[PDB]
Amino acid sequence: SMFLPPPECPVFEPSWEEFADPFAFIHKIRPIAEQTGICKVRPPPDWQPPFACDVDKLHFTPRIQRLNELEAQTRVRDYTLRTFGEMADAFKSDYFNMPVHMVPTELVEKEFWRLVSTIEEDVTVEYGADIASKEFGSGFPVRDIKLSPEEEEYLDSGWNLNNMPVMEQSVLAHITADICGMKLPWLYVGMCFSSFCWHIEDHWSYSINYLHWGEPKTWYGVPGYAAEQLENVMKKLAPELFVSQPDLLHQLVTIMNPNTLMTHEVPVYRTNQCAGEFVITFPRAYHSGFNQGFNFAEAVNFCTVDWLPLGRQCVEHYRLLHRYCVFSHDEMICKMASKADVLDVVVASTVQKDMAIMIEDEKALRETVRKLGVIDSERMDFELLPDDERQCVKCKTTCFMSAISCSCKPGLLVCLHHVKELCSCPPYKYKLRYRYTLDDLYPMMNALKLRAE
Ligand SMILES: O=C(Nc1cccnc1)c1cc(Cl)sc1Cl
Ligand SMILES: [Cl-]
Ligand SMILES: [Mn+2]
Ligand SMILES: [Zn+2]
Ligand SMILES: [Zn+2]
Repeated sequence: SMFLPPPECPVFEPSWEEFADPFAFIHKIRPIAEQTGICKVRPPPDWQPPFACDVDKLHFTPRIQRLNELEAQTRVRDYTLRTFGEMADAFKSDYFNMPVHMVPTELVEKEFWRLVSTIEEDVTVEYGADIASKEFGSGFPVRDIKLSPEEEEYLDSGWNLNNMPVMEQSVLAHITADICGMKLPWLYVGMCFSSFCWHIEDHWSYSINYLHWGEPKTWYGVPGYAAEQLENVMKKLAPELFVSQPDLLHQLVTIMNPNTLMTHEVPVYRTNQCAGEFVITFPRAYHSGFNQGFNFAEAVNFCTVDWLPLGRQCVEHYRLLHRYCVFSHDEMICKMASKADVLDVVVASTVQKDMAIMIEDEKALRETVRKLGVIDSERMDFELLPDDERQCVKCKTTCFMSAISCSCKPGLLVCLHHVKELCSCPPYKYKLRYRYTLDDLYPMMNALKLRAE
């Protein structure tokens, strides 16, 4: 009646040995956690990174939030950490006429789902969300200022989240394209009821989130295999969130009761994440939640070799939906291949397999456009073009392997799936622009094969 909480998600407490290597561990729990979409990770007891900072010297600009179920929010007037905290604590304490630590988590959860479902209640809250900058930086230790020998052990940790993008079992590593939103950590300052709507990460990547201090964060999560069920359910009840958007800052997202999803047979899991705990989201796992009170978290995207085939499927899916890519997947594969001699050996074996599918798809597409009568061709270094200058006019995919142009419409490109969509000139006026000949590609792949023995 009213709110029936979803079953709890898996919890992991690894030993110092298991905990040593982030990617080994995440690869270990993967067959479990991928069935529930999210999971929680408790570090060893002696693992306490030193959060330290001035609550007075760090300023930020707050975002405002209305709390209404099925109402649309867009994915992406000054507070210090101290003045925000004073506001958040007063708010929660006045809402319940209790001292903040005495409000049971069970009750804030029930209350949250009641107030978003009621039209008479116009509750608004505020929060902070921004990538790490100089005006406001990471909660983890970084290099600059001299550091105490404890901050040193934590400085190179796998679980320091400034380090995780740029390690070498991460594939998003050697991307030289700037994808700052997706390589740098984000900082979140929460208060009671401030929330995050149902979403999946760009390019179906993993994410990892650490709560530094404060009151808990409540999460809901759906496993990757149920993603499309969840999307069907959400199209019936809020079809406005699915009207296609002019870009990627304008993706529409919403709050929705997990009981609604459970009624339509979507599996959902919950957890409360407390200070010093990690939550991990797996590829294409939908998730949402809200904060129990004043707190501070930090989070980052990342991609393992596991993910590479889903990254290809996802870019394919983006094309069907005509939505924008954050980076070119093919451009990343080729960049890694061009660094094949310094690649980790299991990485090189996995890239080579994805490159083989890439090449074979590209062969077929080029034969198809040839039989359409496109005859002229010229090499072109796509990676030098700004992204907005190389998106398919039809499906908006970011071009890298190849594209069709026409002197008729200078500057415009279509990918090889949308040759019919550039203009009305006969196909002999068109030109095939291409990064690599088939003959350049096979030696790139061979170098990968050698590296992997
Ligand atoms: O909170 C946010 N995102 C989030 C948080 C935790 C897990 N996944 C996603 C977020 C980012 C914005 Cl920009 S406005 C909000 Cl709200
Ligand atoms: Cl409301
Ligand atoms: Mn997220
Ligand atoms: Zn296209
Ligand atoms: Zn033309």
